[PDB]
Amino acid sequence: KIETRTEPMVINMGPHHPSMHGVLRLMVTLDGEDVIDCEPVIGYLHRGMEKIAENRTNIMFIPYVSRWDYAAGMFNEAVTVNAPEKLAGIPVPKRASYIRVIMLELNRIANHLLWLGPFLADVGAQTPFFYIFREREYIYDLFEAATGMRFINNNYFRIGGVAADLTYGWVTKCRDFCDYFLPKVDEYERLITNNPIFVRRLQGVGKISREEAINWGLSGPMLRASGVKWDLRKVDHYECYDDFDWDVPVATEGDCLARYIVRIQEMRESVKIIRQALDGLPGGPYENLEAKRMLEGAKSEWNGFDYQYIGKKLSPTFKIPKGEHYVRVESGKGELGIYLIGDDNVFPWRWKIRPPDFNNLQVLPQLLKGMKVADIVAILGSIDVIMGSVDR
Amino acid sequence: GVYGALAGLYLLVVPAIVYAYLNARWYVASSFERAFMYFLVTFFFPGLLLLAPFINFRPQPRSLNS
Amino acid sequence: MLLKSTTRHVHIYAGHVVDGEVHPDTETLTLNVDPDNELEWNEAALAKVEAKFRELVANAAGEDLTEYNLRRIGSDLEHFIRSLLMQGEIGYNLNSRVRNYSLGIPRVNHS
Amino acid sequence: GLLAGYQFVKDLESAGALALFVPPEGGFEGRYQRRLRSKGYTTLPMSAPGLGDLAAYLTQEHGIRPAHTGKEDIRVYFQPPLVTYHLENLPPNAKGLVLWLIDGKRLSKQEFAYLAQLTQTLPKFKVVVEVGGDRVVRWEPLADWVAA
Amino acid sequence: QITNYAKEAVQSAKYIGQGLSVTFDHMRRRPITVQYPYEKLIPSERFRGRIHFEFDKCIACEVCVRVCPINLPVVDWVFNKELKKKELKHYSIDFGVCIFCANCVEYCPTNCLSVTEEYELATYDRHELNYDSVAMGRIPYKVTQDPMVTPIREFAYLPAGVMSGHDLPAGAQRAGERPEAIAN
Amino acid sequence: MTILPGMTVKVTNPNDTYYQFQGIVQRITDGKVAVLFEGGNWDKLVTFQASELEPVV
Amino acid sequence: LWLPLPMLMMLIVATVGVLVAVWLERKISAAVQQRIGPEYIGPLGILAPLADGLKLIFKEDVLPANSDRWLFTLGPAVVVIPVFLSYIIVPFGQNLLISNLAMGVFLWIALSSIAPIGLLMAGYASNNKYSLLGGLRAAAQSISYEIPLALAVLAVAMMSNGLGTVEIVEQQSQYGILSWNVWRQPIGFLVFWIAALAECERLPFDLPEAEEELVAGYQTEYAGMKFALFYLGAYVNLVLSALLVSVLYFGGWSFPIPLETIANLLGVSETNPFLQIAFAVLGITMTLIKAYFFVFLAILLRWTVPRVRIDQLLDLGWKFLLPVGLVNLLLTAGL
Amino acid sequence: PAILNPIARPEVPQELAENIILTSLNDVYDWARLSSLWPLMYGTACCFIEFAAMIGSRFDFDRFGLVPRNSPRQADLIITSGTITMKMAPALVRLYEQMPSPKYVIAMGACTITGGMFSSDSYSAVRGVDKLIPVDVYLPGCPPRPEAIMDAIVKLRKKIANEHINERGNLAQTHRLFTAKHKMKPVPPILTGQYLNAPSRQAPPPALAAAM
Ligand code: SF4
Ligand code: SF4
Ligand code: SF4
Repeated sequence: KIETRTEPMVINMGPHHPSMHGVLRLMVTLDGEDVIDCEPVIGYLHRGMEKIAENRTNIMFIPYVSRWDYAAGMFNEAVTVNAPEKLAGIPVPKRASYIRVIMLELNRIANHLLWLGPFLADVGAQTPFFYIFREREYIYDLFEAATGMRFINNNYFRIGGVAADLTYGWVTKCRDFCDYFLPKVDEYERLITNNPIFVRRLQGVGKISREEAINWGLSGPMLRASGVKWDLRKVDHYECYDDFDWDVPVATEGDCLARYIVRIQEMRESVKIIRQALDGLPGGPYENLEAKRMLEGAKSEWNGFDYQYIGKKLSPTFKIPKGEHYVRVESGKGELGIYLIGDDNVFPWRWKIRPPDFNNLQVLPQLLKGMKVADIVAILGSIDVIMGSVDR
Repeated sequence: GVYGALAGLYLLVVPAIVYAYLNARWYVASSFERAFMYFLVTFFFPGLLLLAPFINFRPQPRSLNS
Repeated sequence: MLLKSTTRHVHIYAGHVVDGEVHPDTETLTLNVDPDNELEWNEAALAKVEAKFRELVANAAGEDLTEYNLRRIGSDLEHFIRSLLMQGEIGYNLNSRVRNYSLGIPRVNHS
Repeated sequence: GLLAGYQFVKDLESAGALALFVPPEGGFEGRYQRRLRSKGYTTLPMSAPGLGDLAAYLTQEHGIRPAHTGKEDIRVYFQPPLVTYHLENLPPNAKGLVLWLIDGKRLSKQEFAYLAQLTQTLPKFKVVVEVGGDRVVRWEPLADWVAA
Repeated sequence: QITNYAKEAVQSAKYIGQGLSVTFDHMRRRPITVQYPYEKLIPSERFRGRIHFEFDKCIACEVCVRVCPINLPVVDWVFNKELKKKELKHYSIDFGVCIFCANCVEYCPTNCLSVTEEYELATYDRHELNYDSVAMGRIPYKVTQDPMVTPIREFAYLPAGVMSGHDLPAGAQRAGERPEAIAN
Repeated sequence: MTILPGMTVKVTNPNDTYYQFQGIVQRITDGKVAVLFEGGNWDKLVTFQASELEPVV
Repeated sequence: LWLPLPMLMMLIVATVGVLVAVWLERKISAAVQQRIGPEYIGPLGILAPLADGLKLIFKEDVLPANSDRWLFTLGPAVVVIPVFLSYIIVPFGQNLLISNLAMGVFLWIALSSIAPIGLLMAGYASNNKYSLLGGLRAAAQSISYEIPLALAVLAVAMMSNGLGTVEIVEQQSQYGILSWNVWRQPIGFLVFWIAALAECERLPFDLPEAEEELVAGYQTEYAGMKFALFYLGAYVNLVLSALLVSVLYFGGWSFPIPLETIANLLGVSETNPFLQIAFAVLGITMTLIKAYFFVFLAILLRWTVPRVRIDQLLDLGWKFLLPVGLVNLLLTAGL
Repeated sequence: PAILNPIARPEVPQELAENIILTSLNDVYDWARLSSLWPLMYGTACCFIEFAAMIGSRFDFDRFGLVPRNSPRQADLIITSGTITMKMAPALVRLYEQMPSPKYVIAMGACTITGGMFSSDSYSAVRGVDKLIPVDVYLPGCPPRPEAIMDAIVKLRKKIANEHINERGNLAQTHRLFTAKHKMKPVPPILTGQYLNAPSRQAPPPALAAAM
């Protein structure tokens, strides 16, 4: 039976784990009310993604990739198609580059909204959990129109660009959505900054210094929430993200309150990049791009290498050239990189996914040092974890 | 406790006319009418429970004129 | 600790069972084939898997007592019960509420 | 209404090929394959889109090709004919079997009529093809449903 | 003291007074919800429901197998040297193994394979999902041609301005396909 | 007019998600016709009710 | 066999008051989330409290592996028969009374103290680490919110000059609505309404494991009929607590004259037979209709305040709700 | 032989005689289980978001009577929404055995039917949840639409009504226990509950910090 002893009690968080960020198992040991140690047991969603890619071509592996960070979706397809297109020197058209910025900034909104709902229920008020997913369902139908699926399994990113152009009533439907969602971003911010009970669960709870964040290895809104200002869309001049004006959200506090305000400010800056890309589109709307295809179809300023969704539709037997590689994409959760080295055949020789959450979950034992029992899911909900990215 | 005088006026004949009202105006009702609509459920609830498997709120078939 | 190897048809535990409650031991291994009645057994083939269960326990009695090694025994039993279906010894249960045919569909031999 | 008797079993022995119109939220169709199963009739609930040609599936043996998934040759699993393999396992002291096809509304009318004319040429065998929807669960023969 | 508990109680018992009012104003709004079996929501023009098949179009070349992520579609074909052209005899895509990525409908020259809109495939048996060539060649189930479903539209298909599909009497998508053929 | 399996029709009714999309029809049945729309990347055929489909030459 | 008609007719009202609250829980919480609630069963969910309770009768109520059999079965029974017995107190109706006990607002606060024992033999007897921890957590929470709950009853005991619940509603019937104790005790209503909500509702409770302080609390290893006492007995405690809000502070069976217009939450005709049956039945169960307003307010308050932790729950009953309950008892007196 | 993987002939007559009264009680027995069955809040991989989108406002979870429970005992239905590896394969059977016997597992997504996209070459994925637990309704899709899960609930609801009240005996597991004694060396457990307080994190060891 259960006895009452005086030694520190170890509780198992269990692989059941009724939460929306995967399947962890924390063997966290308690000291009455404070924790003293915690080991995370990962690998419950290790499907062997790296061994699969050594027997997949690139068009056979593009459906596989949007399952690591399945909150994001096409952020996984961004790193995937950028690994042979930056190695073979394949030019991406300018219009397909701006569709990639449009799709990735909408994924970061959906990445942060799937983070936000479970995080607000873990820190207190459970009523925005049903009103946040309604706002993610608008982003689902924007991908369901352009691609053939809601949030993942959307084979849109290609090696020579993107799979197809947008639908007809699409560019006017962010102007219905991202002109309606942007008033609600400040509504989500005033939930925690106002009502000063939530700040007593997030100030100093899971604080990490700047010097320990670079050493432990962090990226995205967990590194930048310690006062680092490192963003790979600004640092790496990545696919016409440098054609816009947008500020990097930094909060030099380190705590979980700094991680909340950065991720809310990433939602706000993403709509800024979206509106600069919908108006900065080269051919504009597709129904107006196709309009100039019929009036000046012989040889125009349109129908060029740009103003189209792909450079050249490559064969399924596209051989990756020989050479090592490491492509980086600033996801909504951090740096999602892959270490591609390929031989001259269609299968890569090694496909090491460097996930943004695998390197942020190793700090979770150190953040759970002196924190309380009710502030364990408040820490784990603020790392923005998706297991499946951690375990692959 | 009456036998069949005022018991049937609360258990039988008035829940049938609320179910005529609940089927017609439940989703089209306004913010003030729905608050009275929730009151008719909780007040006539011992009568609403007996004639529950004898009324269905399933919508009618469409015509498909296109 | 209760090291166990629980597939659909094979539940190998590291311990002995006293009336439902499983107690973790070090010397013994308990096995009940088909917790759900998907296959209609008989007296002949239930002893045929005992010619396989005590064979694999005696064969792998030089290795470690881990969940990986109990899973290696529980897999080869589950590959042996499937061979009893392909030999036509046992058959599928029809009184079960599920008819999902986990060990392959019924099929005739050589068209 | 609500208190249903055993008129569904008698209509199946009369017509042989019924066509239920169940509520689309489910749960009310299966109360009539309990009255059917109480009268000795066993039930094989299959899926109507999953069947191929009903001649080559029900009364003839079919070569089902499993998922080789790139790591196997093209295997051909010759399954027994469905209605005449479940009849031989069915003992003669009990009555026949019924084909409770769900999602019948994606079957063509040529496959509706083939299931209608088969139930009398094959003894102790009936079908109940769940086709379409209605607010109240109701049945009709397949002979006039193809005549609609 | 006693002059504090009449002032330390007001600071949040009125904040829940301004919180009970906003949640009661959440009940004022119409329930934006898709009742499924009586209002099935219309899929998009690119939605990958399930794969269709044309047996009179598949010239036996196994491009669908080589572009599939798991090489799933079984193409059973003989060479048929009397006619010197390979003619298939069986075709099957075992759904349940099928992720609906639809690489086969994209890399096909003869336009045989094609995605439908029906997502309503759910069997009691795993092997009842191994669709035949004549089971995949069956006609899809359209949401609009069903006299029990009131089909509500999807976002990015409504007219410009409305973000709901319930109180939509008419309209189309928020743009025109060919509006500028006699203008420009 | 009647529809043969392989002609290019286009939809005419306004109370439909596919307003004016055109493509090759496929597998005409007793009351229904599926029209392969040839839309962009993944080709999609959608059932119709054998009407509101005006072909072009 | 149920020979007293005042005992049978009350028990029909005592169970249909719970089935309203399970219906009102799943429909008000759906209206604040802009979803339907249970459709397709009954007309609009009327059979959904019946369907959730009847499935727990038909399930194999199996015990855990190594458990104390007699303390596991009597676990939920210590929680819920103290809140099934104190329905003999609640006085709905002018001519309807079951028992004229000399107390009963003190007998209810005495009977509600057996409920922390049932949370101790539910945590211990289930015999896992996370439910014993949830057993000591749930027991020490209802312990904390009883002395504020007993001191709010002490406030309405000075004004009523007794603990008789027939006499308590008799002091609020001389002016209809101006003589209600909520107008005389504006603070002790809040001491009652927070402390009673911290022992029956879903908002200040760790039994939903959204914070993961345990596995699922003390009611983790309970299933079937034993969980039906934990599920359909926490709404018995919700209605019983809301019945006494509508007796102590709000006047039970107290309401003004119904000779009003069509906007009196009624029909259109002044002399209607539908209003002669909505006046006679309302003359039988009136404070149930008033308790349906605080059941509704308990569901509405769940989606407003944050899901507060256990360290600030117990620092509210002792550090806040107990001194504001002590000074209210002095302000109810002369001082 | 004659037929591979044969169907055993049911020799019992299944004398399922019943009057009007007992089947009228069987209808209430089946309706009470199909119409308010409580799914476990379970999810491993991507299909939990499509399952959690059905919890939300656009698609109503609690409309068929489905209330999500974060406990195996209170829930009966368990929608396996996610790819299960070699790990979570003993954890899902443990979630399955801790349920009252009208369980009705439904598989959701391609990776609980045949292990869909990891069915080709993956060293730790069980190919289909039906290699561990019996499944009532299968649901293809990757991921399925939230409308497509509510069809699988409707297909499940039609299966509860087929269940008979006198066929309640096969819902309990049969116990064909066997016993063998082994000679495997017992190993101390690898994952003990200390991570930071382990005696290797405080300082780097000698014969390695000299070259640092
Ligand atoms: S991809 Fe098209 S052409 Fe190639 S085998 Fe398949 S159906 Fe035939
Ligand atoms: S949908 Fe995917 S798995 Fe299925 S046939 Fe097409 S490419 Fe292959
Ligand atoms: S098939 Fe895809 S969506 Fe479904 S469980 Fe597996 S990874 Fe998730």
